[PDB]
Amino acid sequence: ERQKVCLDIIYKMMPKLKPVELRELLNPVVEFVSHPSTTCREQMYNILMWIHDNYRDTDNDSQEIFKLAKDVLIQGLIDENPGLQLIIRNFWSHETRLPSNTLDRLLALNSLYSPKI
Repeated sequence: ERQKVCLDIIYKMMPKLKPVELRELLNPVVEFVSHPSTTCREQMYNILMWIHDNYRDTDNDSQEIFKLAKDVLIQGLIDENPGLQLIIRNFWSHETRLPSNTLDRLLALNSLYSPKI
């Protein structure tokens, strides 16, 4: 319950924050991947897509935050919950996340990789 309410707080508050604070804020947030609750993982994923869409566009630290966000998102591609798998597939299959052109989609996903996945 604390995890859920804290993540809801983060979801309602991030646009007010700045990348300098967001760095240190997110540094422990990503720890809750593989947490024993699909709810918290889903909420932090919502955080992650919010950041990624708001940071896929420049300051070096913001670039580092956005890189960490995309990295953990790639780590989030593997889900024990099939619903999380479906929602992450819906997210990544989107045009902004993946170019509609098959050639361009292939070129984009080349960068997408994790040694864990």
